[PDB]
Amino acid sequence: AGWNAYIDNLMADGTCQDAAIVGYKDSPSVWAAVPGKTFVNITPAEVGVLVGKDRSSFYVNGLTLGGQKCSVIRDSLLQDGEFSMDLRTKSTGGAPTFNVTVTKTDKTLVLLMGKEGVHGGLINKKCYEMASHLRRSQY
Repeated sequence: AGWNAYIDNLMADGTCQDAAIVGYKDSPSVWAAVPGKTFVNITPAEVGVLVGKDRSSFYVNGLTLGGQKCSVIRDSLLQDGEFSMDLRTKSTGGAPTFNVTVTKTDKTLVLLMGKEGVHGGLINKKCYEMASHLRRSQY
């Protein structure tokens, strides 16, 4: 229970603008997310591509999250030991882009979006440590 406690901890810092806990087994569904941002609008279809079997279109054509186009920098989502994916939002005309980290647990996908100017490595680190925390409650 209490999936918002993980959202709140993730947000307490101020360095992040969006977070969400999405279950991807059988019928994907967002379990917790920041209201009004963009992860709260992820769809089972997108979740399907994330955990998906076809990963070639990644480095080259990207993917989306809550309808927001993204680019893939690293994908160790299914690879063990890491279980995380690092993306960068896709912007045009010099708009600021953001670092996103997706981390996979036993039952969920933990997603995190940083604010302008926050290193990825920091978004990754916090996402990874939150998924590690969850895997312990076997979730």
